[PDB]
Amino acid sequence: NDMVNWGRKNSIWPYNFGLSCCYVEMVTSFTAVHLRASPRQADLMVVAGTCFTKMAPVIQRLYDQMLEPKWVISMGACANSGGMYDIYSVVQGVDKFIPVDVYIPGCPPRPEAYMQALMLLQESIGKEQGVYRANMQSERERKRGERIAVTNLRTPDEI
Amino acid sequence: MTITPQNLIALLPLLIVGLTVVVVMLSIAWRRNHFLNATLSVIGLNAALVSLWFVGQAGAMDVTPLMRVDGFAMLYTGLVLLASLATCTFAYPWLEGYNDNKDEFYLLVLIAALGGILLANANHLASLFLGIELISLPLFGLVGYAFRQKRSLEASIKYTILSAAASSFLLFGMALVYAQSGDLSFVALGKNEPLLLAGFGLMIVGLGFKLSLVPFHLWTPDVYQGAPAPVSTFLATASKIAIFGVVMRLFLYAPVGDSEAIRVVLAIIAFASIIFGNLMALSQTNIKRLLGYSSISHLGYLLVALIALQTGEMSMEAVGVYLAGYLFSSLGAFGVVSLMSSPYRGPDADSLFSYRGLFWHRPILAAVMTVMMLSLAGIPMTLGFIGKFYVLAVGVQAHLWWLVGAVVVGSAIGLYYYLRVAVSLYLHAPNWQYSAGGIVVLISALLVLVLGVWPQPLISIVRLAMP
Amino acid sequence: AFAIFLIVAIGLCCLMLVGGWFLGARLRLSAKFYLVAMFFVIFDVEALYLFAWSTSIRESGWVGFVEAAIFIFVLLAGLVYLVRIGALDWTP
Amino acid sequence: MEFAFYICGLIAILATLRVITHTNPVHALLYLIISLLAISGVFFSLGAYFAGALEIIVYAGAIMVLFVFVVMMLNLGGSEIEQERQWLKPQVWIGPAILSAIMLVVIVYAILGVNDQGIDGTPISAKAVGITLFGPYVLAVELASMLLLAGLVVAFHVGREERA
Amino acid sequence: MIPLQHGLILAAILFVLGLTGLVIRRNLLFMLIGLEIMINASALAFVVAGSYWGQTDGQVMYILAISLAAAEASIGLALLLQLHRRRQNLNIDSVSEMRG
Amino acid sequence: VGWGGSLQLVADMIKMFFKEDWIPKFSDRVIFTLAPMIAFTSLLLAFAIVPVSPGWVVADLNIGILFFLMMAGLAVYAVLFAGWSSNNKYSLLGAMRASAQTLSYEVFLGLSLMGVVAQAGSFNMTDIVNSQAHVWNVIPQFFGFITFAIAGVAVCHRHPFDQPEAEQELADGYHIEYSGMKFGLFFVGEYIGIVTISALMVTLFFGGWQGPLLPPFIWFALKTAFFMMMFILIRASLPRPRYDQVMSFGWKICLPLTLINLLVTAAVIL
Ligand code: SF4
Repeated sequence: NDMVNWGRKNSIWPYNFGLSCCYVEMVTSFTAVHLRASPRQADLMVVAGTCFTKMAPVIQRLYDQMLEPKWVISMGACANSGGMYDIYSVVQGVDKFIPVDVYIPGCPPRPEAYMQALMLLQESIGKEQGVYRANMQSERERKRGERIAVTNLRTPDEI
Repeated sequence: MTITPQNLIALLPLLIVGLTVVVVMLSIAWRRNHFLNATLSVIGLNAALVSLWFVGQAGAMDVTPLMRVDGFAMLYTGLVLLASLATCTFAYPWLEGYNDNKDEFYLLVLIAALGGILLANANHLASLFLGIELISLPLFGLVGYAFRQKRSLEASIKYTILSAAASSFLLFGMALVYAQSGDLSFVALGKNEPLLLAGFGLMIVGLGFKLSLVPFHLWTPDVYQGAPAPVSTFLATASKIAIFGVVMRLFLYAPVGDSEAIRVVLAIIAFASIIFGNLMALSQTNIKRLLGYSSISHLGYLLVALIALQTGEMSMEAVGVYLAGYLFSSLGAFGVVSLMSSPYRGPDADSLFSYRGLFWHRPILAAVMTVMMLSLAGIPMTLGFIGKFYVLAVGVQAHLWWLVGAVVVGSAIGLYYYLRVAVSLYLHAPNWQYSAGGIVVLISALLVLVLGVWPQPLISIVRLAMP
Repeated sequence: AFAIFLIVAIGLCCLMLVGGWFLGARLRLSAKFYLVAMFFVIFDVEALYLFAWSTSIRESGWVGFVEAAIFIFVLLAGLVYLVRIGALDWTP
Repeated sequence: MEFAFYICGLIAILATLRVITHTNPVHALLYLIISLLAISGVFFSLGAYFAGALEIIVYAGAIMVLFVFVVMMLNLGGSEIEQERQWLKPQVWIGPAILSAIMLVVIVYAILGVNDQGIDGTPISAKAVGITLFGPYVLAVELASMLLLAGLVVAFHVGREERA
Repeated sequence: MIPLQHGLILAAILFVLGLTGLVIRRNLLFMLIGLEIMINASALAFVVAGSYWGQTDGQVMYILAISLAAAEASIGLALLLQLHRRRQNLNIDSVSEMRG
Repeated sequence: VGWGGSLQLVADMIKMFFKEDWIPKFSDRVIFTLAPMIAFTSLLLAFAIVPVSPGWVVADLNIGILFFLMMAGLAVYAVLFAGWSSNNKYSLLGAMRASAQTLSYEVFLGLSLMGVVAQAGSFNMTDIVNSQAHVWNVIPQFFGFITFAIAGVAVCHRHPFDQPEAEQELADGYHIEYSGMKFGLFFVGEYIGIVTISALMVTLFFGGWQGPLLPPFIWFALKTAFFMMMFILIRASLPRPRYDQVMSFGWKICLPLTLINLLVTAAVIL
């Protein structure tokens, strides 16, 4: 029937873990898309910001708290990898200790990038981390012929 | 029936006092002042005494099916009002030393006066219940007034659980009677099947807690030691004076009380009340427990008259005059106890060993305690003797030989502890409203002496009131 | 009838719960001051008389309105008393 | 009718037995709520239509809520468990059980002596209690309002707040 | 078709059980609980007596009986408040002074 | 994309199903299970008193109002056994303050409803729905109508806004320790609560089953839909009121308003 899949595609509950910086664009997105998000109730955790070595156990307890269906979005270069801070005090990515499903590059990403993250995550949630033999297709490979066909761009001396 | 101006003039005691609660509550919320609240509360109770004359202009009549107003109820309302007047004048000197919230006291006493003057007027079993509980809630709460001590709260809690228990016995009995009879009106009741009698015995349990009878007397020591002496003035006099009127009216009106099945049970309770009071009362060295022990015996003498209410018409005035004499004796004695605690003093140290001397400390106040303490016993030149004399005459009239013998031997046993306290005030020594408190007990001393030597005018009032 | 609807409701509760299972010392200053709720416990008992009153008022008439005004005036006096003494105020 | 009355009366009896045998308070409060709902069912079966629904709104919806508040704020769960169960043995339960059973059998023997004269479930509507409260029984209502004011002031007093 | 005896013995059973709960336990909360139970038992007995005769005499004091229950429970609960504020022990044997 | 507003609630209900349940350690189990249905079944059976049709009436009982008040009083137990079952002083105090403002603001609905049932004079809902035949019982009782509105939106309908958060520190909202189907049970319970308050408002204040030119059941349904939309509009417009201001505008302002409301209706009815 796949009614459960429709249920999971249609509705998701976001847990906002944005840190010191990089959260003002996330707020810009959230105030347009949407006090409903609550701890120990959500199934989606959008890890953003620089994952520091000191507070990483906090992220591991919050990962443990959520329910059986767990999705994780890494946003920003500081959360996908160590980003620009390849330093003793930053762990080189949140994917080291928790599995991650979607990666959103940028520094900071755009609100539209958050929108496209929800679109790619409902697209992944709608094919049953399971590849379902459909995720080998990559945005690097899917829009490749779209991006290569671009020839001319506006000159940067104009507004 | 509807409301007629005759009904409002008849209801004037229950009205003036209720208007006083509202004005006192508004005055508390306005200023929260002790002087204004005491003045406002005593003015309302004095206004209730004045309005007793106006209901005397009205005859013997009904207000609702719940109540019947007779001249009998006129006298009982008066007894309750002077006790309320007596307790506020004894509370001001005790509460001047209280640390805070000194103003809720008069509000609760005013509620208890409403409850007392509602059990005077009774004709239906429900008014009996609206009255018992209206007076208990201030007596639930006023023995726990000044809960900062370790025993006031103790006394409040013991009285609280037990009084709710008695009210639950009274209510369950009140319905088990109404199962047989079609109405709960006293007159309409009884119109000797075991369920009606069984329901009657349950009401005796629920009534004999508050009247301090023999298997229910256990509360009367403890709360009398724990409560403040101003509360003990009201708890000794007003509550049982008001309660005794409704239990007498039920047996006078109800034809079931004519039957000997209930009569034998109440006589045995009266027999044992005298004995189980006057034997355990000897060993006490505390004045408050001593007065609480005597209360059980005094309510027993009232019962040996009440059992012969149905034989001869002299029992009506006999119960009335012993209640008047019993009021004056206990108010004078408990006023002296409270007048020794002229400040709050935390826990008052009163005992029979603490009352050595007291004549070379305060001679006038020792004389009042001696006069009243001899009046409790049965010594002549005191109003207690005339009250004792009528209950002996009532028992002789109805041929209750065991009961009248119990009063005499109970008097013989109970003479002992009254006399020790009378002589212990003669061993070797170890503000404006205070003078007003002294005036109240001194006024009562003059009254009990002149109505013991010259008792006719009080009888004229009683036969004027009795229907 | 009402019984059938009650059976349906309890059957739906049983169905959802069964389906869910198969699918698979010292407070100090904190709390206290519930006395607003004690005021409700007493005031619900006061308002139960108005609950019984509301059914039959047309045959009651003028003395009924008079003594109902007295009743709610006594309640209002008690309320302003509680306000002015400081019982009914800001509460944790 | 008879079977419904029997089953709800037995539910009330079982809840009353349950509330007097357990130790944890919240279970006792829950079973007492169940007993009160059963009593309201009895009231509706008898025909006291303004009693079964009057008990729940007030007796099982405000006062029991006050009980829940006081048992919740004391936080007495998790402390003082063992000695209460140690003292409350069956042997001391038998003691006053027979003493109350004498009262029970005496009142059963008293009530079985009368005739039955059974009454059907006559429905009493609120239209007539709206008159009877206002007929002879107006001063009962007034003195009950004064009673409730008295309860309010004694609850404010003996529950006095302070700095702590 | 139920006669008076069944309802009256039901009220008597609740009366007896409430009285026993008032007697046997130590906690003042539990004596207040048994007190309210036994008040309800007496009120039930009154209600079945009132509805026996088939007029409006059962609902006229039952309302005031539950008013008494409300006021008594409220003052008792405030007493428990101030008792636990004074002393941490909630047993009745703490307030057991002036024995004899 | 989804074209219907209700489809979101449908997807939410489907989502709450089939979610793994974890046992809480150091917690009571009977109340942890029973607290949701005290909030759900109460307002589910509050639906049993609506006159949806004279011929398809769900229950033709003589009294429905007292049942509604019985559910109103019962509702508090859900927040209280939830607070005690949280077994965390933070959540327990959060549910204690939520139940505080609940018991505080549940007082008004009965006394506000006394006015309409007094000018109606009966408890059988057929008499009320037949009373609003030409003149509705909303013109004289504006104050009663707004008081009943405030009371209906104040019973754990999120207008107080102290349910999932706490203005006071040292404590936390009590919706944290529930994460299974019980959270969906809470949402569906408040949903049936708001629709039942709207239905009771239309059938008790305004005129149900009128049918001016169209069949009256869809007239009732469309009026209920308009009041649903207006309730959502004012709920969204209503900002979060802090705990203090809610305590200030509670027993002070609307108890006298409903008492003078009873005085006015009793004076004008005779
Ligand atoms: S991605 Fe950029 S904005 Fe975001 S935390 Fe890292 S450095 Fe800051």
